[PDB]
Amino acid sequence: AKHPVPKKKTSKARRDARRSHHALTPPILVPCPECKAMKPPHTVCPECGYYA
Amino acid sequence: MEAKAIARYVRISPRKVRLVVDLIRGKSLEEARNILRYTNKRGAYFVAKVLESAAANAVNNHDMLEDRLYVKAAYVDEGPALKRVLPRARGRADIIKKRTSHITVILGEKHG
Amino acid sequence: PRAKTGVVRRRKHKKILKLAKGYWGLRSKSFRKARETLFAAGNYAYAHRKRRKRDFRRLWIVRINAACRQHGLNYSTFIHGLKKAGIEVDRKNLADLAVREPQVFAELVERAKAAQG
Amino acid sequence: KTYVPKQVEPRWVLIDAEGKTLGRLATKIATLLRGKHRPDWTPNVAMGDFVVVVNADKIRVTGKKLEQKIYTRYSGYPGGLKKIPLEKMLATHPERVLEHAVKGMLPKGPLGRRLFKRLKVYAGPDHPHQAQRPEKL
Amino acid sequence: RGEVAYSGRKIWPQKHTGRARHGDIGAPIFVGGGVVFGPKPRDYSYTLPKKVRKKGLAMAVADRAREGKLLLVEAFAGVNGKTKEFLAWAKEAGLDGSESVLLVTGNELVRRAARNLPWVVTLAPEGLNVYDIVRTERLVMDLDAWEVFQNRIG
Amino acid sequence: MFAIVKTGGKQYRVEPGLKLRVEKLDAEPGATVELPVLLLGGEKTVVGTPVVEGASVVAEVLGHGRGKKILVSKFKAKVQYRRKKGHRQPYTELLIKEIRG
RNA sequence: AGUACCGUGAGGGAAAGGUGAAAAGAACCCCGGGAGGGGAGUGAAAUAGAGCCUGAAACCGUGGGCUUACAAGCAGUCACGGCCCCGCAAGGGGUUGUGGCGUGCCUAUUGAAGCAUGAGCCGGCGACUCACGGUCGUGGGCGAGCUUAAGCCGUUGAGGC
RNA sequence: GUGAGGGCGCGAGCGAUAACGUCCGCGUCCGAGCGCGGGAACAACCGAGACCGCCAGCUAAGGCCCCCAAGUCUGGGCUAA
RNA sequence: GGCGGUAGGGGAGCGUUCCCGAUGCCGAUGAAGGCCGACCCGCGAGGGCGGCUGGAGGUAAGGGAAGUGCGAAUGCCGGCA
Ligand SMILES: [Mg+2]
Ligand SMILES: [Mg+2]
Ligand SMILES: [Mg+2]
Ligand SMILES: [Mg+2]
Ligand SMILES: [Mg+2]
Ligand SMILES: [Mg+2]
Ligand SMILES: [Mg+2]
Ligand SMILES: [Mg+2]
Ligand SMILES: [Mg+2]
Ligand SMILES: [Mg+2]
Ligand SMILES: [Mg+2]
Ligand SMILES: [Mg+2]
Ligand SMILES: [Mg+2]
Ligand SMILES: [Mg+2]
Ligand SMILES: [Mg+2]
Ligand SMILES: [Mg+2]
Ligand SMILES: [Mg+2]
Ligand SMILES: [Mg+2]
Ligand SMILES: [Mg+2]
Ligand SMILES: [Mg+2]
Ligand SMILES: [Mg+2]
Ligand SMILES: [Mg+2]
Ligand SMILES: [Mg+2]
Ligand SMILES: [Mg+2]
Ligand SMILES: [Mg+2]
Ligand SMILES: [Mg+2]
Ligand SMILES: [Mg+2]
Ligand SMILES: [Mg+2]
Ligand SMILES: [Mg+2]
Ligand SMILES: [Mg+2]
Ligand SMILES: [Mg+2]
Ligand SMILES: [Mg+2]
Ligand SMILES: [Mg+2]
Ligand SMILES: [Mg+2]
Ligand SMILES: [Mg+2]
Ligand SMILES: [Mg+2]
Ligand SMILES: [Mg+2]
Ligand SMILES: [Mg+2]
Ligand SMILES: [Mg+2]
Ligand SMILES: [Mg+2]
Ligand SMILES: [Mg+2]
Ligand SMILES: [Mg+2]
Ligand SMILES: [Mg+2]
Ligand SMILES: [Mg+2]
Ligand SMILES: [Mg+2]
Ligand SMILES: [Mg+2]
Ligand SMILES: [Mg+2]
Ligand SMILES: [Mg+2]
Ligand SMILES: [Mg+2]
Ligand SMILES: [Mg+2]
Ligand SMILES: [Mg+2]
Ligand SMILES: [Mg+2]
Ligand SMILES: [Mg+2]
Ligand SMILES: [Mg+2]
Ligand SMILES: [Mg+2]
Ligand SMILES: [Mg+2]
Ligand SMILES: [Mg+2]
Ligand SMILES: [Mg+2]
Ligand SMILES: [Mg+2]
Ligand SMILES: [Mg+2]
Ligand SMILES: [Mg+2]
Ligand SMILES: [Mg+2]
Ligand SMILES: [Mg+2]
Ligand SMILES: [Mg+2]
Ligand SMILES: [Mg+2]
Ligand SMILES: [Mg+2]
Ligand SMILES: [Mg+2]
Ligand SMILES: [Mg+2]
Ligand SMILES: [Mg+2]
Ligand SMILES: [Mg+2]
Ligand SMILES: [Mg+2]
Ligand SMILES: [Mg+2]
Ligand SMILES: [Mg+2]
Ligand SMILES: [Mg+2]
Ligand SMILES: [Mg+2]
Ligand SMILES: [Mg+2]
Ligand SMILES: [Mg+2]
Ligand SMILES: [Mg+2]
Ligand SMILES: [Mg+2]
Ligand SMILES: [Mg+2]
Ligand SMILES: [Mg+2]
Ligand SMILES: [Mg+2]
Ligand SMILES: [Mg+2]
Ligand SMILES: [Mg+2]
Ligand SMILES: [Mg+2]
Ligand SMILES: [Mg+2]
Ligand SMILES: [Mg+2]
Ligand SMILES: [Mg+2]
Ligand SMILES: [Mg+2]
Ligand SMILES: [Mg+2]
Ligand SMILES: [Mg+2]
Ligand SMILES: [Mg+2]
Ligand SMILES: [Mg+2]
Ligand SMILES: [Mg+2]
Ligand SMILES: [Mg+2]
Ligand SMILES: [Mg+2]
Ligand SMILES: [Mg+2]
Ligand SMILES: [Mg+2]
Ligand SMILES: [Mg+2]
Ligand SMILES: [Mg+2]
Ligand SMILES: [Mg+2]
Ligand SMILES: [Mg+2]
Ligand SMILES: [Mg+2]
Ligand SMILES: [Mg+2]
Ligand SMILES: [Mg+2]
Ligand SMILES: [Mg+2]
Ligand SMILES: [Mg+2]
Ligand SMILES: [Mg+2]
Ligand SMILES: [Mg+2]
Ligand SMILES: [Mg+2]
Ligand SMILES: [Mg+2]
Ligand SMILES: [Mg+2]
Ligand SMILES: [Mg+2]
Ligand SMILES: [Mg+2]
Ligand SMILES: [Mg+2]
Ligand SMILES: [Mg+2]
Ligand SMILES: [Mg+2]
Ligand SMILES: [Mg+2]
Ligand SMILES: [Mg+2]
Ligand SMILES: [Mg+2]
Ligand SMILES: [Mg+2]
Ligand SMILES: [Mg+2]
Ligand SMILES: [Mg+2]
Repeated sequence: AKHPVPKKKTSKARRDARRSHHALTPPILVPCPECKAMKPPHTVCPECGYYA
Repeated sequence: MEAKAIARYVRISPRKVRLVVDLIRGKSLEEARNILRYTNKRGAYFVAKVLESAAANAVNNHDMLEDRLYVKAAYVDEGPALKRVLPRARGRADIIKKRTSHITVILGEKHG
Repeated sequence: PRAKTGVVRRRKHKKILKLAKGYWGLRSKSFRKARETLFAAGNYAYAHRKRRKRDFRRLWIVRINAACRQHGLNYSTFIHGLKKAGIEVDRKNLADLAVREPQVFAELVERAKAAQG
Repeated sequence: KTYVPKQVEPRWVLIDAEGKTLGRLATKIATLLRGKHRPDWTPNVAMGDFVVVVNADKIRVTGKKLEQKIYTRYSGYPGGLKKIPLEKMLATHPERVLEHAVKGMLPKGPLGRRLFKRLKVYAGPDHPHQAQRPEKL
Repeated sequence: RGEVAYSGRKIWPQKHTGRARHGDIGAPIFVGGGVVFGPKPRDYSYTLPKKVRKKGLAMAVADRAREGKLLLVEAFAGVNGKTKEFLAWAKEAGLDGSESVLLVTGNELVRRAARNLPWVVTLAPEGLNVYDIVRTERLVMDLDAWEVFQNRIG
Repeated sequence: MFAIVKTGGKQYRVEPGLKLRVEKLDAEPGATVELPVLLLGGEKTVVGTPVVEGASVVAEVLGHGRGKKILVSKFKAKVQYRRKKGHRQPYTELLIKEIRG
């Protein structure tokens, strides 16, 4: 409401463009020594266990 | 052959779940399952629950084998919004718009 | 006897709205921005129409000029010989002979050579 | 309907530059740069002849010029209007002198920049011995 | 804008508000507000010159007559208000029903007859009006009714 | 045999019998008309006078009929002036036949 | 519904209608905590499944065709070409690479693209009327005449006096 | 309907033989011809009054070396900034 | 042969709601409306035809009466950005 005010309604084209890098990035998982379940790297896991 | 599964009226912003959906866009059932299992988002919970049931329908209603189905396509849709009030300085009221979502997940048979 | 706005407006809109379908963002979705777009375009057509003539006029002359120029002479020289030899024949357009049947163009050039003197 | 040209092979050209008036030369270089000299002209396609100039430094110029002529190089910075006399150019990279000339004569259009590529300039002579070398004056 | 429940108070001060500018909601530009120039009740009639009134009635009866449909009648065997009788008469009169008829008679029993009959319209002797006349294909009236018709115009 | 011909104010070459489209003309539906207007030929018919003397290009009027309806429309600003005029040009389907010069 | 709500108070004052011929309004099973879906069953129809007939626009979305990271623009228009798509062909449609040309709409003004006004976008509401009298034109009746007013008789969308 | 007019050339007052200054007059364009060509762009300067079409043709102003259509035209002089 | 045009005046027409035409006619072999169109006719506003939706109304020719066409009013109500 104060000095900071947008001049024009950002075109729906520019909006989407802005959100370019906005996309997500899939998590990282690897097979584990116990089951075949995919544990996150450098981590234990429920219903799996560990050692030492 | 394909098996749909939509979760209408879900308290959550489409934009937020859209991210979740786009992750499993055209992926193996198991492949997707793992993504949802460890992905760090609230939209995960929902996209998962629906995607899951989608398989249930594929099997028990469309003679599709779990071990051979992927994500032919999937998308989320924007539903009716819950407008609310918001007390503001100098006595101003503004409408906070808690939108909702219609998560449409569909599967399909692989190849031959 | 009330007269509901009924259907008229919407139809008038969607009517023009489609004539402009294909433009930019709101410029081809908002009933009205499209109109404005069409307003200008409508005029563009009329001017560009008389332009379409001017276009080919010179366009041809470019070909022609460089054509007889290859035989060694000016376009002004070229034409003068023709207009003097009394031959509307090669209307600027059909001077494209420089591409189709160049020999024909040659003789026309030759005729122009002896035309002047 | 007016002739509709198609794909044409690049006709290279070898042009001198000794004792040649900077302008009088660049003109033709530009004229021929685009296929404006070939009766089968067409602005749309851009099919000009690959023009290569040799003996750049040799170029002649009239009056004060060498001492008069001034070139303008403005960087986006305050007081970056750095300007260079003609002579200096002939000292540093002389090839420019003709380049910027022809450059300023090719159409301002983006395909004109594409025609700028069809323009190779050195001073030796000795060009990149490729193939074509149709000498001209 | 007058007869509308809305108040007469001003909605905004019309100053340093940032809003448009209005008085009460009764303003036409207030969806629901008073109609702008809505038609109020009023008569649509006037006083058409008597001469014309008759002149028409004349040319009217004269037209359908000129074409050849003005059948003057008298013999009405229709003892009572029993449609059957009328259609039985009309049948033997030349009214198979292929032409709409305007029945002008003094007898109120003859009314009853063609009263319900769809392809016919009953009417009083004085009831002669240029509309119903030029509204049918055939005109058939009681001779006695043709007398009172001669009274207004003969 | 490139034989030029001017008609309807505009001229153009003529292939030995081919489908052409020219300005509307006053001729029967499927008849044949001659266009003495001829310029040049296939073996260099130098057009002595503006139009070649003894020569003629004859074609068969394949008929008439209007064409694409172009749409003209004027508009000047800051002034309530707007015009929307529809227009379409008629023509004849002159099917080229004989090109005897 | 003078309700909700707003105002100490007098007072102000909303929004909000529709499944389907019939409720036959969806038994049972499947995923799911539920909501919700999926299959089955109902119906002529379920994109008639429950603020459910029709269901437009702005607006958000998914798949496809065309296009784009050496580009400078009121966004279009004219031409050429390439891609894709309908037709036997000629032809046509969708898209835009390059070249040409090009200062938005309304208002207000001597004068605006204007760094003057108004407009986020869409859809719906919105502004020259009616009565009496006057005046000029006009169609028709009648003519040195023309015409009725209130009302009365009649009718029940008949006229006449 | 209009009763703010404006620029321009010319003839005058005021001004300072100032002002995209101002006040009358004669005419002109703009207004309302921001439609087109020229003038780099540009309401009024030069050309010229757009009923619509056309991938025809001469010309106007201006222009005819390259961006740019069309002469590096022809002949004779001047000017080295 | 005239046909740029604001304020203006004048002329012709299109579409919307209802009325007579109607005890009629079109209509579930599909009404009104919605969606699409490169076809058809008209200078045009519009009119027509074809496919799709839709599910019960609609209304010629020729006439009549108007709550009769919106892009703007920091206009109004709603919906969405
Ligand atoms: Mg998008
Ligand atoms: Mg994404
Ligand atoms: Mg919760
Ligand atoms: Mg089952
Ligand atoms: Mg809904
Ligand atoms: Mg706060
Ligand atoms: Mg908001
Ligand atoms: Mg309205
Ligand atoms: Mg409109
Ligand atoms: Mg198009
Ligand atoms: Mg012309
Ligand atoms: Mg050649
Ligand atoms: Mg020195
Ligand atoms: Mg020195
Ligand atoms: Mg410093
Ligand atoms: Mg420095
Ligand atoms: Mg450009
Ligand atoms: Mg009141
Ligand atoms: Mg009141
Ligand atoms: Mg009240
Ligand atoms: Mg009041
Ligand atoms: Mg009041
Ligand atoms: Mg008041
Ligand atoms: Mg008051
Ligand atoms: Mg104020
Ligand atoms: Mg009201
Ligand atoms: Mg009301
Ligand atoms: Mg009301
Ligand atoms: Mg009255
Ligand atoms: Mg009256
Ligand atoms: Mg009166
Ligand atoms: Mg009856
Ligand atoms: Mg011969
Ligand atoms: Mg119920
Ligand atoms: Mg169910
Ligand atoms: Mg449910
Ligand atoms: Mg449930
Ligand atoms: Mg359930
Ligand atoms: Mg269903
Ligand atoms: Mg539907
Ligand atoms: Mg339904
Ligand atoms: Mg449903
Ligand atoms: Mg219920
Ligand atoms: Mg609901
Ligand atoms: Mg619905
Ligand atoms: Mg309903
Ligand atoms: Mg119903
Ligand atoms: Mg829909
Ligand atoms: Mg809905
Ligand atoms: Mg998408
Ligand atoms: Mg996409
Ligand atoms: Mg897409
Ligand atoms: Mg660069
Ligand atoms: Mg590139
Ligand atoms: Mg540019
Ligand atoms: Mg194909
Ligand atoms: Mg085929
Ligand atoms: Mg084919
Ligand atoms: Mg073809
Ligand atoms: Mg093709
Ligand atoms: Mg094509
Ligand atoms: Mg195409
Ligand atoms: Mg398409
Ligand atoms: Mg530009
Ligand atoms: Mg003002
Ligand atoms: Mg002002
Ligand atoms: Mg004015
Ligand atoms: Mg601006
Ligand atoms: Mg502005
Ligand atoms: Mg201001
Ligand atoms: Mg002001
Ligand atoms: Mg504003
Ligand atoms: Mg706002
Ligand atoms: Mg708003
Ligand atoms: Mg708003
Ligand atoms: Mg609107
Ligand atoms: Mg609106
Ligand atoms: Mg209205
Ligand atoms: Mg109105
Ligand atoms: Mg009056
Ligand atoms: Mg008087
Ligand atoms: Mg009078
Ligand atoms: Mg009168
Ligand atoms: Mg009269
Ligand atoms: Mg009279
Ligand atoms: Mg008369
Ligand atoms: Mg009279
Ligand atoms: Mg008379
Ligand atoms: Mg009755
Ligand atoms: Mg009634
Ligand atoms: Mg005054
Ligand atoms: Mg003076
Ligand atoms: Mg002044
Ligand atoms: Mg002045
Ligand atoms: Mg003057
Ligand atoms: Mg004027
Ligand atoms: Mg004038
Ligand atoms: Mg004038
Ligand atoms: Mg303009
Ligand atoms: Mg100019
Ligand atoms: Mg100009
Ligand atoms: Mg003409
Ligand atoms: Mg000429
Ligand atoms: Mg000149
Ligand atoms: Mg020039
Ligand atoms: Mg000389
Ligand atoms: Mg006129
Ligand atoms: Mg005039
Ligand atoms: Mg009319
Ligand atoms: Mg009735
Ligand atoms: Mg209706
Ligand atoms: Mg319909
Ligand atoms: Mg149409
Ligand atoms: Mg139809
Ligand atoms: Mg159906
Ligand atoms: Mg339909
Ligand atoms: Mg009706
Ligand atoms: Mg109204
Ligand atoms: Mg308007
Ligand atoms: Mg509005
Ligand atoms: Mg505002
Ligand atoms: Mg606002
Ligand atoms: Mg609002």
